Parts: sequence; structure tokens; C-alpha cells
Amino acid sequence: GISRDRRHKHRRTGGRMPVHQKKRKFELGRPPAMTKLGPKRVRPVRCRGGNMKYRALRLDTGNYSWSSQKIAKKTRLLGVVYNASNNELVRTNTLVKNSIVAIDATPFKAWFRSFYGLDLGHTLCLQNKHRQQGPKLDPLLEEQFNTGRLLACISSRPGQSGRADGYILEGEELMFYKRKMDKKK
Amino acid sequence: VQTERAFQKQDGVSSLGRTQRYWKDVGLGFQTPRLAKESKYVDKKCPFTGNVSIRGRVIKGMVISTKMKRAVVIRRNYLHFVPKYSRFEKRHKNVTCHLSPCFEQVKEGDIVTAGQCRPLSKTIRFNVLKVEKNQVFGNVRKQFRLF
Amino acid sequence: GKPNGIRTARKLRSRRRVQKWADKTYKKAHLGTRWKANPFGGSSHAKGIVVEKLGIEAKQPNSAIRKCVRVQLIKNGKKITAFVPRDGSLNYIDENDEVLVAGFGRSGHAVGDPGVRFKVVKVAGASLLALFKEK
Amino acid sequence: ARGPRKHLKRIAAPHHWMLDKLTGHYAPRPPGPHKLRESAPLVVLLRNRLRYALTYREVMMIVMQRLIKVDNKVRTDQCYPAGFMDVISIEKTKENFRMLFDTKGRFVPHPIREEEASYKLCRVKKVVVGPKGVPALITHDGRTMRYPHPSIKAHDCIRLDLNTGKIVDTLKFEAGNMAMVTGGHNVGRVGVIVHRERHLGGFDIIHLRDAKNNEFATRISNVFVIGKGEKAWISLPKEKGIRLSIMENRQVLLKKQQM
RNA sequence: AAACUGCGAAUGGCUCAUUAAAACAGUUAUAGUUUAUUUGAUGGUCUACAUGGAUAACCGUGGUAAUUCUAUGGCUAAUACCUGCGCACAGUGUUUAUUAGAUACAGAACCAAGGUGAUUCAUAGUAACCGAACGGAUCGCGCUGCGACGGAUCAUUCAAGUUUCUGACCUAUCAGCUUUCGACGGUACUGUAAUGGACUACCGUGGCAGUGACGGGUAACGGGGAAUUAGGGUUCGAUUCCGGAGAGGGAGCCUGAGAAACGGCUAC
RNA sequence: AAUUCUAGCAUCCUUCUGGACUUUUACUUUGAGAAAAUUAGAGUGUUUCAAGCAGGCUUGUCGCCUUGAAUACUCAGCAUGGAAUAAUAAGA
RNA sequence: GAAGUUUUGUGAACCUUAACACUUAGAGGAAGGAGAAGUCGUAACAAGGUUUCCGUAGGUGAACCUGCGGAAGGAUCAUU
Repeated sequence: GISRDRRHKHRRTGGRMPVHQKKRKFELGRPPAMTKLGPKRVRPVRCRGGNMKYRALRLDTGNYSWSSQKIAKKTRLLGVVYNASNNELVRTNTLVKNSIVAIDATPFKAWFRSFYGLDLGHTLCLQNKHRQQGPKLDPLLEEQFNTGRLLACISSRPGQSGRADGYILEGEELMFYKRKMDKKK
Repeated sequence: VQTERAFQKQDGVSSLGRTQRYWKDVGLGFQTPRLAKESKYVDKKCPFTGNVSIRGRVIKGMVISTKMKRAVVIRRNYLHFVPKYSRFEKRHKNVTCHLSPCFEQVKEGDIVTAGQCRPLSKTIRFNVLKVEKNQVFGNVRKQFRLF
Repeated sequence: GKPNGIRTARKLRSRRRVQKWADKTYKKAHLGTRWKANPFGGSSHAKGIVVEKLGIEAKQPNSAIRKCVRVQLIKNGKKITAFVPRDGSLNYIDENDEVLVAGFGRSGHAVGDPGVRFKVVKVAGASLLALFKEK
Repeated sequence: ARGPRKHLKRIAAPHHWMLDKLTGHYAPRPPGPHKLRESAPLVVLLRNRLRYALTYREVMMIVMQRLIKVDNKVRTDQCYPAGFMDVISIEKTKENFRMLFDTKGRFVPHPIREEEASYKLCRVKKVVVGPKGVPALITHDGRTMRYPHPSIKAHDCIRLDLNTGKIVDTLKFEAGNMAMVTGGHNVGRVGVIVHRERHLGGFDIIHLRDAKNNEFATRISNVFVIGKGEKAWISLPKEKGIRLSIMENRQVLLKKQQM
């Protein structure tokens, strides 16, 4: 199969490396699941140890943590927007780690109304306390909410876990990727 | 500074900390340099800044080139005994080796100590710990020092 | 003279491996030509068939006809002349009869009275000594 | 290759068992509390030390009676690794054997009293926090005692009760505490601890002093604290881990054999 | 008896064709990981006097020239296979975000404490995520004891995989090798049991060599060792032990803790 | 008294209560750790011997010798005492 | 969850071309040594009957010969 070993390929000197052994199962690799958007499917691959490792193939949804507010919501995905490594993966909408993705933002907007009551577009006391405790929201995130979208980095490896998780972009990361979206335009 | 296609960010610092900088203390009787703490560079593979343990061995030697990016190559010299003739023999091995951009102006023919770590690429196993400025005249690869 | 100094291992070690080849006996061991040369395969003994019965004359001063045999080794079919030890025994050989060949004891080269490096130890497996003795 | 080796060979066995060269091609192979080369299997106690069994067959006939115990627990497997500072208890005969290291560097079953054969010592490998934030020792034996004192650190011994699970008496690892060696060149030697060097990186070593004022060193993995500065929690074997010299061991031996 | 289930069959044995910084040897590292079993730990939190329907052997019955080929029909089991309530919103685990994880000195005034040489380690806490995993529908001797089996996490042990440094026979009638199709490095994926040009995108132009690179020869598996009567050496080591590789030649793969297995299978 | 090793006093550090500094190694010394078999070798009348790791005492019976099967050997690497020799560094 | 099927990777096997390695035939040419005695000279060893020899060049049945510059290993350690 796919040999991960160093017995093939050159030495540092530029010399062929002698090989007197057949391929070994512990020097294994497997074909890469370029997982994407769509309705959910996932395949348990039996690995070394007996231990199972769940290969993503299509993922609709994911758990995405807002960092500053300290909450996380289950959310549907819309599209893959940017990738650092390969522009072909954005072309096909392929979910990988470090991949920048669009997100519904109606879970966060419903929470932000309920928690604070400043909104976007007996308790009251609890809301005020929460506001004092924690709601200004960046100027760019204010514009971003108006579309009904957010931007977020995929943090999990979908191929290993069988799960798209991530975190929402904010501050310097958000200002950075807004350059290289606008530059291609 | 953001040179590259992906956002270069230091792990250790959370997104809550966006002023704060992470710096490790590597131990083994090696002091953390000041330019690691003060400066704003990233490096994944730095001992003092990122996830890499130093562990096992420590190797001194002479730097012979600094051409490739964030990495050097360090000529070790040693005598090899030849028991028939009862007499020594000068050999060498070029260890290729990581270095971090806390160390400014690492000239050719400098002395450098370097601890072992996990394999970062194919050729490099070792990472730098500390450097010393000295001049060497003519060729560097001629210069035999034993340490 | 030599270099005496402590760090002169290369010059001492290199000079031996180069000038070992100046020996005649070292080259006969360590070259690759030992395996192609000889009709034997770096071996003690070898069987073969007697293609012809032959007679050769010793170089002066000694004069006579020495009675040797031309043989083809079974493995390589390489012709060689093998001397037959002791009085007569020529009658014993029989053309086309298998005969054991052994070194003359001089590591090839030559023996005494021309250009023969082998001796026929056995005929039909009987051996020369048994018959000459008649035991 | 391809998996774990089920046979071990004679000769490729440990020397300190003292299995002979002839009379077998293979040797018994001990996994249990202890390592392969820092233990001795229960067969070669019974046949090649205590001389109860003759054969490998007869050890099965002994052990499947359920007469042998270790640590107040019946072990049915004949090739069980019974190592340093384990108690053995046979109910018939009513005699108990604590395995210590002999001065030469061999295992020997030291016979002991009935009240003494309750307890045993375990030097702790490290201390570590388990789930629900509870602390927990782990031993050289591969037990894991939990809820200790905060007092108890790495590289020191604890008297276990065995009749119950719990600890009783701690000991500390310091200068002026009695200490046996369990491995290496100086095995079977007991002396007070003078000093330890740190070497911040790998392999701490300890110099320590025999009761006849002989000084000698070992790594900390080998060193095993018995008791306080002079005195000891346990009973010791013949010679008490002095290790007298080569010419002395000659002189005492041939003086014996003339009777 | 037979048959299903469990466990073993990856050990042992045999051979030396490959193979020249490869293997192996001594020496590190695993904070870069998997581990049946053994030994010791831990854990109420999700019709509970008990859930479901098929399968042998067996009986009836055939096919084919022929085998460790087997079809159709009829029954019946489980520690086989698959489901599955539960306090004494709510456990443990997975996946991401993230706070604590202190330590060279004493304090004063004002307001709204595990563990390493060393970490992002152990562990606790917060906010959610999934079902794809645990929280026993099992068995024997005798309000109540003992141990057989199952299975999760954490050590432990038998290991294994990589990995640091140093080390080899002849040859220069072998002096320049390596690279766009990974050569040396960088960033970010992917893949793996995990680390890595191991692999893929872009980016830089490096890396090795006169101390012998690259290539060729070996009637070369390596070492522990063997022969050889000063000392220094020279030659041998297929072969009792420890590694390594192979089962006519190559390649592929299932099952399992573990095999790229050959007294297992598929193809040329 | 020879032969070892070591404290003082001729102007000789200190931060503390063993380690930090003395440029750095090589070198030498002692020590760690390194499988046995083989090899040298302690003990022992396998009838001798090559071998082997056994045995030896004794009308005593929970037999005894708190029985023996020692020990050495195994460039590079880790550690350490030291005043020469030789590299190497430098030149408040 | 079967047969069949889409695109990938792993990839045996066979073939074309080329290079490298190793055996091997060949009319004719032209070496070396061996015979065991032949034919033609006489080159060297004595000032060997033109002293011997070196480097280089040309010529001749063959040894060899001659030109130019060297050497004594010469047949002279030596005479305004």
C-alpha cells in the first residue's frame, strides 16, 4: 500500500538507499478523505491497536466556539471561503483543518438577544448583570452580522475525528483574512 | 510579522490574549535569551517560543553555512583512534541543525551548542541552545577545533 | 623516512593497502582473476574424463617420456594434462574413463622435469596406490 | 519478529538463576509485577533452590493443590515472576520465605518468622494524580496505593500491611538511612547513604558506605531504602550484605570444607 | 461423540539469496507512540422478576468424474449476533474553545499549591458538541462468602515501532553526485499508532564531497566469537546465543493485540 | 624513620549551610552501567582425562555443612580526583 | 447488504529503445616464451679489434649504424 517509510527515496548525499526488506504493515498510510459539504456520512476505519478512527465524508454542521463571550453553538455550514495551502480545496468546498468557512450566525444572534438584550440589526436584572460582567462587539463583526454570516477557522482534523469543529474569527485574525479575500477581488 | 499565506500565530497564547506572549524555560542549565521575550516573532520549532522539548544529547561545534532559512549546519570535528598504528585520525560529521531568529547575526564560523529534539524535518534532529561570536580567517572548513 | 607523529593514521594506513599489492602472493589471493583462472574452481580435487592418452618429454638435463593424460573437467569441460604417478599405470587409464585430479602440490606453477600442474589421484575410483601395490 | 516470543532459551536465561548448561535446551520463561531479568520464576524456587520438586511436572502437582501463596494470595501459574521483597507462604510446614538478594548476586528464599511475614516493603517509582483529583503512589511491584500522606515522595519505601490493603509505616530517602542495592555490579550490598549527585539531565548516582567502611556507588534505580540510619525494618540474609573480599571468600570457603 | 463459541496458529524450527552508514554492535531518546495477556487500581447518575430472531451439528434429501466442494427443505441454543428503562438539567470518555496548574521580599492603603533538568504534562474548572465507547440481560460451588468469564480508562509487565552518537573489506583503468516527477530547507494541510518530504499545495536555492561523495566488486548477512605458542598482528565467523532478512520469483490483502503471514488467501 | 595522601603559615576566592567560580577539551585515575555461552580463573579424585557444576560429612527421621556454583574480561558514550605534557581561548 | 459499476492510488507481468556488466566466434595481422639440434652474420664481454652507455632523430637482411648534447658504470683521480 502507501509506504510511509524512509527506505525508499534518496539519502542526503544524493545516493540510492539499499532496500532488502518488503513493505511493513507498521509503515502504513491510507488514501486521503477530501471531505466536503453535504448531508452527513462517516466511516469507522479500524486502525492499529484495535482503536477506531472515524473518516469524515461530507459534513453539514459543526460546533463552533466564540472565544471572547465564552460560548459555543452547533451550527450549519454554508461554504468554504479561503484556504492557505491550496486554492483547489476552496474551489470544490473541501473541509480541512485551518480552512476558513462561512457560518449561519442565527444561533449566536438568538443567544446575544437572550443573554444581553442589546440585540443586533423578572430577568432584565440578570441581563444587566451579564452586560456589566461581560457587549461592545468589534466594528467589523457588527458589519459581518448584518449579512447573516460569520467567518471561522476549522480547528479539528475532520479525517481523524470525523467532526468539523472550529472557532470564530476575531480581532487580528479577522482583519488579516479580510485582506487576502479582498486582494483576489 | 505576517509573511506567509496562513496567519502565523504563536500557540501557547490563546485568542483571549489578543499584548501577551508565551515563552518557555528550556532548562538543563540553559538561560532563556532576552530577544525571545521582547520580540514579536512566531517560530513553531523554537525551543524557547514553541512546542519542542530539548532532551537527550547536547552538541557543540563550528557553523559552516547559514544559507537556508531558519537553519544552519554545524561541523563537528573529532579524533578517531586506529589501534594497530596506535595513532589518531581527524574525521568530521556535518550535523544540520535548526536555529531561531532570537539569535541575531549568526555569522559563519561561530561556535554553537545544540540540544537534541524530535525530528523536525528529514535532515535536522537537533535544535540550537546558545551561540558565541568568534572570528575565523580564510576557510571555515579548514578550522579544526575539538571542543 | 616514515611520519611518526600521533595524528598520522591515514598516511600509515593508506600506504599498506596500496603497497600490499606489490607482493606476488597477495595478488594471487586477493584479485578477482583467481576465479576465472585455474581449471579448478578454487577447489582441492576435480573429476573429469580422459579425452586422450598423452606423452611428454622432460626438459634437459633429464630426458624421458613422462606419460600424462589430457582431461576435461566435468563442471567446466576445460582441458588439462594430468601426470600419472609411478611406474606404468598408463594401461590402467582407458580412454573415456573418469579420473580424479589433484594438485601437484606446488600451487600450480610447475613441478620438476614441462608445464604440468596436476596429478591423477584415482582411476575409476580405484586409486593409483592400490593397483601399483596390487593390494 | 511479528509478535512476542513465547520461548526463552537456557544460556540466554539470566545467570543468577543458576540453571545448568546440559539437562535441557530451554529454560522456564516468566509477565507479572516484576521484570524478566529482575525476577525469578516460581518453578526454579521449588526445584532448584528449595528442592521440593525434582521435575517440571512435579511443580504443577504442587501449585495446583493451591498450597503456594504470594502476598496472601494464591497464584496457580507455575511461571509466575516472584521478585525482590515478595513474601511466599506455604500452609503445610507453616514456613514463609521472603526473597532477598544474596551478597554474591543471587536470589535466595530467606526464611522468616510468622508475624514478620505479614508485612513487606515497596519502593515507590513515582507519585501521580488519578481521576476525581485523587493522589496515588505507584511501586516497583506495580501496585498502586491511593490516598497516601502528602509526606511521601519518590524513591522511598513503604511498609504494606497485606492482611489489609493499606499502608502503615513510611520511610524517607535521605543521608543516614539504610539502603540495599537491587541491581548492577554492587547488588546485594547494604550500606548507609553518604551522598547523592544530581547531574541535571539524566542518571542520578549515589555513593554509600558499608558497615566495614567500604565506599561504593550505584544509580538510584538500583538503590532500595530498607530502614533508618542503622537498624532496619526487615531481617537480612547471611553476612547482612557486607560482601567480603575475593581472598577472604577463598579463605572462609576452604576452611569450611575440611570440616 | 459431534458441532457452534472462545483462545492459539505472528512462537518455535530451517536457511544465508539479498544487503556496505544499510543491517548489526555498544550508547541515548520516546515531552513523538500502539500494546492481547499478567499484576494493582478505579467506577450507582443512561418490560431491571429479565428483550429480540437465525444458525449449525442433527433429521429429511440431492448435484458433480474428482477435494478439507457443498445447494434446497425442516427444527433448537449462547459468554455467537443485535437491541436495551436506570437520580442514592445533571456521570466517565471523544472533539474544539479556554481558565488555573503559584514560588529569590516584606508588606500597607483603596475600591467593585500535584510533578519533571524542562512543557500546552497529570488533574480540576467553564461552554457546547456525538453515539461511532464504557456504566455486567453471563457461569459454577455454597439476610451471606468465595472465583470463573467479559469489557472501559489508568498504571504495570512481556514487548514492538521509530530514534541520538561512534564504528566496516577491496577499488580513483570510478571525481564530481542530488533536482521541473522531493534533491536541502520554510509555512499550512493531509496521512500515520505517533514524529518527519512520509505525502500534497505554494515559497526559497539549497544539501554531500580530496578526512574518498557518487559508482563498481565481494567465492559479504552483522555481532557475541574461532584458529594462530613473545609483544604488536594476520586470516576466518553459512553453523549452539542475540539481532536481521526470506519461504520458487515479484506484488497485493483479509483477520487480529500483533502478519504485508506463506505448513492463510488473490493475481501475473 | 623510608613510601603514600593531607592541612596550615609566608599575605590564598567567595553567594550560602554539600556547589558556584578557576578558559575549554584531550590525557591519566577511580567509579557507574554493560546478557549468558566461549576465553582466562577460584573450589571439587567425572576411577585419570577431555569434561561437568557438582558434591562432602553421617544409624539419623523438621539431617547438617545458617552448602557451593566466586571473580575478571565486555573504541565511542555518561561521571570524577589531578600540580605535568599538548592542543585551545584571550591579548575590570 | 450481494452481483455489477465510477474515479483514484498500490502495482505484478510483458514489450520497444538505449546504456552498463559478463561470457564468446572470427578470415587476416602481429607479439611473447618454449623446443633440440637448422640457415645467415658478429653486436656485447680484453682498448672485444670503430671504448661502452644514455636521451632524441634518420637509415639498413639481421644483430645494428651514423648525426647532435650528455655520463663514467673508462682505457686518464696526474705536468706552464
